[PDB]
Amino acid sequence: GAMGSMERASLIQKAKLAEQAERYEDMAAFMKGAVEKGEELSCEERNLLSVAYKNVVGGQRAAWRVLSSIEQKSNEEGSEEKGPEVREYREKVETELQGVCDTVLGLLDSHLIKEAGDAESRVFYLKMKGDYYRYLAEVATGDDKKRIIDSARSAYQEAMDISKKEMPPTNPIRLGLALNFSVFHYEIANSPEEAISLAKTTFDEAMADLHTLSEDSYKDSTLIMQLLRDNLTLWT
Amino acid sequence: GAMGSMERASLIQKAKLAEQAERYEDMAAFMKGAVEKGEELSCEERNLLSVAYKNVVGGQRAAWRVLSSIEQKSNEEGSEEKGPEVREYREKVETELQGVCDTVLGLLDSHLIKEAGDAESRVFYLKMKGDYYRYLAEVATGDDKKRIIDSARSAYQEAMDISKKEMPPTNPIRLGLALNFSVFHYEIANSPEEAISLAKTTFDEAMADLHTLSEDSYKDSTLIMQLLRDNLTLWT
Amino acid sequence: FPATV
Amino acid sequence: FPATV
Ligand SMILES: *CC(=O)NCC1CCN(C(=O)C2(Nc3ccc(Cl)cc3)CCCCC2)CC1
Ligand SMILES: *CC(=O)NCC1CCN(C(=O)C2(Nc3ccc(Cl)cc3)CCCCC2)CC1
Ligand SMILES: [Mg+2]
Ligand SMILES: [Mg+2]
Ligand SMILES: [Mg+2]
Ligand SMILES: [Mg+2]
Ligand SMILES: [Mg+2]
Ligand SMILES: [Mg+2]
Repeated sequence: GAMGSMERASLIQKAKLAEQAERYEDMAAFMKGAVEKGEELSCEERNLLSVAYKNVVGGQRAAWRVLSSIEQKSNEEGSEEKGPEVREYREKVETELQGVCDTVLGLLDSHLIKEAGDAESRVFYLKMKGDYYRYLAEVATGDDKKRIIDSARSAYQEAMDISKKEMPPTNPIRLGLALNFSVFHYEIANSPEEAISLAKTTFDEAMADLHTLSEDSYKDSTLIMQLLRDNLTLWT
Repeated sequence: GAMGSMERASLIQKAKLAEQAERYEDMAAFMKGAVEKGEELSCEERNLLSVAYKNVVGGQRAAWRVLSSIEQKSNEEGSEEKGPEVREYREKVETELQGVCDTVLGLLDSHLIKEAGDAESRVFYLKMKGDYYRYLAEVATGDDKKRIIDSARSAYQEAMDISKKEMPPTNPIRLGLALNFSVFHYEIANSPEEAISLAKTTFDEAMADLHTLSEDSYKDSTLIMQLLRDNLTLWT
Repeated sequence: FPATV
Repeated sequence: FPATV
């Protein structure tokens, strides 16, 4: 651990500075260092961890898609053979992406999930586990693709089961989990009807619970509800 | 050289792919590898090199400014002492920026500038040398700040002398050099009158040469002329 | 591409 | 911040 000599509090402070400077690779390294101190994370710290790696892997995914599109075109009929370079560079980006996903999954497995006993923390980490297996599934083409997909499904499902038992239907973690599991169904599991059913049921159950909320909680919940509606509009 | 085993042509191809994927750190590493093959660069290759490092250092500069602003505020009257972390992280970003600048200056010194005999290539590289000394000057606070500033000035001045002798006033390299040397005067050399004079004279001399140009050359030249006008509007 | 958080 | 190329 290159962060092993830095104070936990200093790592958290620098992660926040890195976020302000849009230095997300640095942000992720600082938060990895903080996790490796071994203490459980607060809600704010969990958010810093997730924001950091979301931005890093999000950029990798965008680049992988650009390169995969070029590679696909290169293998159409009538395309000029241009050598191994497009595949090689897509593979380079892919391997870096897989490395980031493995790093995040490693932090969750050693030992964030097993020490997370409150519903809000456990669901949050299990959602992340589903998310990073989902990103691995996006680039998987070989013997383990089915097992990677099932690993995503299993983590999301455990998170869903806890969230339905322990959190209200407007809870933003519960909503965000459902949003992403619905995308998993649509884009990864080839299950668009399940994706639509999940998004619609989540939206309607949340609508019926908004009356219990403060103005600030209402703002949080309806923002994610609009994302559910946005996806439903895309899919129907 | 980690790129030492890759073909020159493959490095150039991958730099172009990296640009399309907005992977500018990769782009810069590929083009550094290409330069280190030892052959002179074509115009297109010079552009790839400059675009790559411009984007890398541009992001570093933006982050350094965010962090330096936070640090300055931290040292105002009535600011709560928050420890060494802001300074430390600004220093980290600063050192990385200085490293990128030293890398680019190293490529120019070993051996791009000395092998560049045509006006268009020599002016382009000398402009880059002025630019990367200028970025070093932006963060310099110590014994060598004056020498760093003079290194920028000297490179820009040599480029200016060649450009005025050998290129027409609408040449985009000549225009871009003048734009950046004018900014050097305003922001680094504390010479706003020189900055304004240079931008205005460059603009007016280019205006009087537009009649000689094709439609495509006119588009290229007037785009940079508008940047000169934009700066003049900022400064007057 | 659909929305995720 | 002024324009450069
Ligand atoms: C510690 C904790 O409980 N964090 C959950 C927060 C809920 C509010 N919130 C959001 O609504 C946005 N991001 C996320 C991220 C993950 C999840 Cl599971 C839900 C929501 C919604 C998108 C825009 C950014 C905030 C932040 C996290
Ligand atoms: C090989 C060569 O001669 N390159 C110079 C090109 C001139 C046209 N051009 C531009 O106008 C823009 N970029 C630059 C970059 C460097 C210099 Cl010295 C001038 C202009 C102008 C800003 C927007 C991007 C193209 C590219 C390079
Ligand atoms: Mg300690
Ligand atoms: Mg692979
Ligand atoms: Mg159901
Ligand atoms: Mg060769
Ligand atoms: Mg320093
Ligand atoms: Mg003069």
